[PDB]
Amino acid sequence: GPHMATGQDRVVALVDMDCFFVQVEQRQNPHLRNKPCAVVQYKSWKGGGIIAVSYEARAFGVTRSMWADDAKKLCPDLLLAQVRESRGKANLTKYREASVEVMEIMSRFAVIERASIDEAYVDLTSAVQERLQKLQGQPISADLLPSTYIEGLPQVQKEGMRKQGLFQWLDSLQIDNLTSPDLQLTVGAVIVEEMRAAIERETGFQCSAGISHNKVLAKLACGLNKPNRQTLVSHGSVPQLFSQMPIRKIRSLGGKLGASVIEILGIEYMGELTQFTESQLQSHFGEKNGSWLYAMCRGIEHDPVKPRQLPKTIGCSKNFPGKTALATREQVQWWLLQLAQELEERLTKDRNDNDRVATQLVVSIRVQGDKRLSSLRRCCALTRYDAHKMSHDAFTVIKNCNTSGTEWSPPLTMLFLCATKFSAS
DNA sequence: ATGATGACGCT
DNA sequence: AGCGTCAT
Ligand SMILES: Nc1ncnc2c1ncn2[C@@H]1O[C@H](COP(=O)(O)OP(=O)(O)OP(=O)(O)O)[C@@H](O)[C@H]1O
Ligand SMILES: [Ca+2]
Repeated sequence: GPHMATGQDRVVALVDMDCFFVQVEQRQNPHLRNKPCAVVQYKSWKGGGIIAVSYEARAFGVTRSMWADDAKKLCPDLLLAQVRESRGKANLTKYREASVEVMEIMSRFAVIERASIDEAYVDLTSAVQERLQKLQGQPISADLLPSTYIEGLPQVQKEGMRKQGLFQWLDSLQIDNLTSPDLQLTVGAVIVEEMRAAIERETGFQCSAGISHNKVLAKLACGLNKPNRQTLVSHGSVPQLFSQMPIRKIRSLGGKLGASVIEILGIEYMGELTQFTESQLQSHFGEKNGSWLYAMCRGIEHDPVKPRQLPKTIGCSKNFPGKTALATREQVQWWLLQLAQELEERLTKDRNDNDRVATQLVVSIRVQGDKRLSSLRRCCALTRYDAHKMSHDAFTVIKNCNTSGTEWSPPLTMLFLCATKFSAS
């Protein structure tokens, strides 16, 4: 009772750019704005692979991973923008640079953890404290939360429902209690409105966001009202929210562990986990996983927002599917050179921008036949940012994996070069 | 014939 | 070190 921690110590947000690559291409090309459109990678095989889809095109059933030729069957008017191709591979530089635009704005408000090219977590606890002292027990106006949903409220127009729930929420806040977790989340949402307004003003890009007490709840919250909206998930909203929430929706439970929770326990929803002891969960899923599940199904998680705005590794990969699999030594060598040249370009920019140098090169390949991501990984020293040296070193490291040949057997269906172990410079 | 990339866990 | 998992 009085000694059971409730996981309400922090205010955490997750910001997620809406259909990010589409927004980048729509900013650049106004003819794509407010249209069903998608971004496509490559072109020859079935019109290319769709990597991002505007919300107008999603209404027709267009999805990521679909072939553009197939997407045109669902949406004949679909407009397409093509990812840049350099040295025979997709080049995502435009989107990485757009991501930096957004991340740099977010960093003005708080310490961020880059979670992907277009997501970042925000630890707002200190900014909320400061903003709560600048307020003098002043009530928070609904005008300060013009795109916020309060999950679980109210308890026949979309915006009308949003305001009704927001009104119910604001009407019961303990405004004079500076330590009230619900009040802290509400101020957190005010700051996130300001952060999202600044992103849109300064880049043209819209995003969604979740505000809660931890990263898992903030990420879940973000997806509840997309696009261009933000959602506050309070501690008290967790029992009803989790009571019908498929386990797979919780971050890290979308794969084999989540499937085993469902199968071993015979449950479907996150809230059903509360009926097991911590020891029971640890017995089925291990000490770390069981302790994490025991707390998480109660809305409690302690994973910190890591102060990290830059990636820890810089990598370049390309798949070679079906008949395009690399089957000669000259082929393997040329593509390792192509990847190494793009990697050198990124590394040199990274050293100038971010005052660091990578010291290890990881080479990963996939062999025709294995359903895994990688068949083999080996490392070597990375001492000079030179594409010819890196590709020669990568070959030497993987040369012995060749059965016999001028020929390369079995053929390679993936090449991957990753620079790691950065040191300041 | 998805594809590109990145974090972190386990041993 | 090298492999497996999970994610955008
Ligand atoms: N299966 C995948 N393969 C490759 N890249 C992916 C994949 N899923 C996500 N990504 C990368 O993450 C970026 C953001 O993906 P996300 O799932 O957030 O979709 P989105 O296009 O931003 O739409 P939403 O509005 O739903 O967020 C994508 O542009 C892509 O670069
Ligand atoms: Ca996104």
